[PDB]
Amino acid sequence: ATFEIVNRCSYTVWAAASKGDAALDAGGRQLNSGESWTINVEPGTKGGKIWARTDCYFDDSGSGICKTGDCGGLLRCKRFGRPPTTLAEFSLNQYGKDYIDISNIKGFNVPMDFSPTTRGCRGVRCAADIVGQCPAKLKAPGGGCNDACTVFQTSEYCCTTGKCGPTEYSRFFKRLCPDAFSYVLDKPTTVTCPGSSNYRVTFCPTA
Repeated sequence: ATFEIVNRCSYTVWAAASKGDAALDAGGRQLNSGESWTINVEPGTKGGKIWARTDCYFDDSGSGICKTGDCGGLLRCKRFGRPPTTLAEFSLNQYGKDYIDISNIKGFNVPMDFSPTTRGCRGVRCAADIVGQCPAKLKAPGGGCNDACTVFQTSEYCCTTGKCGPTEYSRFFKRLCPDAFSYVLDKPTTVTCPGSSNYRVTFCPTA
């Protein structure tokens, strides 16, 4: 499957694509404002994620640091990124279907639209000003709005036992972005697409 990753933000982001134990395609790239990066993701990939990283420095070997979404200091991510990260999540070719979502379970850094470019399903978006409205206790100094599990490390926020309810903090994310996951047991906002669909991920879609 093809994913076209587009930075419509006025600022540079460093896109990342991983399935947690391996890079997808090259794993990461700088995207200046307006730039597009097309990657190929192998059919059957389960548990892939795409995210943006902000305020990065990398040396000529591809090592450095980002203030949001850092994946172990690498430009080309093999692992998932440090919160806060708005996440585009997908599993492809699962018994003939693709499944996609946006998640705020690991916080929010950059607004995002995640849409198919082929027929048969709808896209999802989270584009509200979550960082500007972020509760004081969740604000990340490096930028972004952390989830409550990252900040407080309780079984209720992290859903450690598989039982948890919505919280004041999850409701904050859900009010601003109803079509993204706000906690682990949120009513699913997953979209089912035909197997082998193609997609576009757009950062700052309303910019």
